[PDB]
Amino acid sequence: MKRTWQPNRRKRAKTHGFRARMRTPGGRKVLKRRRQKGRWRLTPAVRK
Amino acid sequence: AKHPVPKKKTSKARRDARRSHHALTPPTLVPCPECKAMKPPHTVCPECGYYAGRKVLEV
Amino acid sequence: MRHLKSGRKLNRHSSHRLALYRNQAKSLLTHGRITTTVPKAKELRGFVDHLIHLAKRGDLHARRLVLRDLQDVKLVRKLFDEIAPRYRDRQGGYTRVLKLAERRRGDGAPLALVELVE
Amino acid sequence: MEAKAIARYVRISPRKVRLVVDLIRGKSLEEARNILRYTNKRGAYFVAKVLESAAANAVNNHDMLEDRLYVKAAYVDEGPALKRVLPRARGRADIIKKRTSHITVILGEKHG
RNA sequence: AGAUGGUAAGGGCCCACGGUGGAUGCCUCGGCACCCGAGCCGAUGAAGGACGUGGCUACCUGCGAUAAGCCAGGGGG
RNA sequence: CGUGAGGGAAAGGUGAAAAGAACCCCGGGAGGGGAGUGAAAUAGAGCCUGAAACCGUGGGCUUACAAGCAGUCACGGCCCC
RNA sequence: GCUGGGGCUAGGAGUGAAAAGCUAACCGAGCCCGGAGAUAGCUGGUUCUCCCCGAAAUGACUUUAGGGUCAGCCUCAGGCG
RNA sequence: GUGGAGCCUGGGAGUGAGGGCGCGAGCGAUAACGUCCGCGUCCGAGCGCGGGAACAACCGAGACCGCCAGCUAAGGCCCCC
RNA sequence: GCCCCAGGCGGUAGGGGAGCGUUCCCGAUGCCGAUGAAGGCCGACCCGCGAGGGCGGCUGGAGGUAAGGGAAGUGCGAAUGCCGGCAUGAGUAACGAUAAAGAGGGUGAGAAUCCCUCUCGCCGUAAGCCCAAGGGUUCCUACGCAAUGGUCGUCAG
RNA sequence: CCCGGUGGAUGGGCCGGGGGUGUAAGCGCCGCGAGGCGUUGAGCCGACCGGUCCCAAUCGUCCGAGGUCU
Ligand SMILES: [Zn+2]
Repeated sequence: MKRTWQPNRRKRAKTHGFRARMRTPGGRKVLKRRRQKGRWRLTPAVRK
Repeated sequence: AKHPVPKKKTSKARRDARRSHHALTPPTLVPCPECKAMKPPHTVCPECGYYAGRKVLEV
Repeated sequence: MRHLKSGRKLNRHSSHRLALYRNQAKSLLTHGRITTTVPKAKELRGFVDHLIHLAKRGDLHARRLVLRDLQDVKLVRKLFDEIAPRYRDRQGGYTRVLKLAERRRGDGAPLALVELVE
Repeated sequence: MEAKAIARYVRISPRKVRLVVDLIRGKSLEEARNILRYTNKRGAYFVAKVLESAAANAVNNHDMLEDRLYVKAAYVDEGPALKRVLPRARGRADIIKKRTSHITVILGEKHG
């Protein structure tokens, strides 16, 4: 049946995008950890 | 049906015991009277292609 | 219990067995010799023998009878022209079945060719 | 003298081909050849190639009398199993062991 | 009337030999701890990156369209 | 892997030296046998050693009227030293 | 009414024609990280050898009754005899 | 009465779910492999050993070890034995 | 007075004593080691009561390390233990819609599975066509068949 | 397990009977036609019951006695 992952590029950008994080304090924190932790992908990648 | 399951591991001797009858009988061959080649009886010799002392198949 | 019941199911339903017999027969008449699994062959002996027997009878009614199965004009023409004569003096045994020594690799099935008798 | 050829890393179930190889142990070379050629088993092919290859090695390399050649001893060691996944019901997954087999044939000149 | 050892489809134990596997031993371009030194960077645009750059380049390193790089000085030979 | 925040692996070792196996043979190839390098090749790249589990292959004893937490004591037999 | 796309409401919070349902496949209080190595009078486990000695399962009191403090009973060292 | 006896002083304990058997009682139904006590024993911890066929506590008897020696305990002495 | 005398020696919890072994420090700028260390396999040989220790044989090829002490991440079978292998079930169930296939020819080492021809069945408000989202090169061609495809596969997303 | 294996009727054919369905097609005639009539109990016909060697069980290969002792 309809599963929970109905992928949508726009939703993924304006939801989990870089600028999505940077506009909020907690999101900025998440960018900070993900920089300290050294994630290659600092934000879930998306095409255009 | 409540999902029957093997109670214990099958000991090696018992496993091999059940596999006793697993032998492969050798395929019985008879020499082709035409080309003297072995082949299963009551079939065409794929070598000579003959059968019943006459030609059947085009080898 | 298959007591005295004649015929092989061949793991096909009714119409599929029938279309199998028709296609087998078609290729057989079109080629004389064909290669097929053993049981298909032995379940094809009679179905060909009957058609060739109507060939020996040759009349119009037999034309429409055999045509009910083969469903071809041309191939039936060859049947009533090349085969009806050549079997005009043979009573039964219109086909021969020989088992090949080499099974089918893809499934290990045994092969055998069915040929129109000379 | 004993010749030997080995199908190292044959992608095939070891237990299966063992049934084949156990059919030509102690046989004359011609006998084993014919028996392989008409044995309805997938392993019978690989046993065939290893068999004839062992014949060539016994002839060219070790220079044995091909007439006296017989299967002195053959067997199938098991090889590195390739682990693959079989998606089973309800999310769970299995791991099928696509088994690889090593085949060893050993030829001698039977005398008398 | 008698007794009996005997056969091994296979199996068991032992021995020899193999395959699989990667424990163990040894090693260490790595890490841990402690001590010493040093201790901010950024609108002259930072940290961190995208993408590109090699004659042929997948990737890491370098670098930035001047793209595994340019200039001057010092070391070196 | 998780939508995501986030969780998070495994994975080192030939050889002194690639000297990494020319070439021949079998094979469609793989792989194998020779040859060769090598101190050594069960050091051949799936590479130091290579254990056990597990798997087979040969040999010795033994087993198809037979009762068993598999052993232990005795006796006998067989085989080996 | 159903559906697409564009958005909003979230954790003792949202939403809910209300089942305590749903809130990323387990929602009478989401998930991740952190406090955190929470606590667990409970369960399981706790790895070499030899030797000497050798219990208890009772009393009292206990928010105590399957847990505890004291005494009983063990051992050890020293002293007395 | 010299005993792994006793006392004192210290360290360390575990134990504080017990059970069966006998006897004396309560409860119970003068039932329970029941429960609860007292005296005692055994097991626990002695499922080490003989007997009771088998069986923790019934009978014998306290297993440092070895011996292809002997005497007895309970219990047995028709065969198993 | 190392030996004799007497007595004792079932054992959980538990108390005590006595040793063995593992890593590392001193001994050690030492000693053993290519005539072979460690390590592995084996011994019916010797030492000890045992933990273990020697010694021997083969593998191994480069470290090991005494007496005598010290210090511990020190001794594993259990923890529905953790990691990793290999088993058992087992050549068993299954091979993922009952829309259905058959024959000839070719390719090719290799053909039920690939290509072609013919015949047959199925969909046809689709199982056909187009767009969007999503997917991200899966598109074409050539080559190849180690793996993947639930078989094969000379084909292929 | 039974049967057969060229000496063979074992199976497929074919033939004949059985049995079933129920008057084939084609043609002729009658109908404007749907249809009807005759040919015609026809045609077809799975197993059933027998015959016929037409077609197949070809040629074949391999195991398997040397008889324990009083
Ligand atoms: Zn021939």
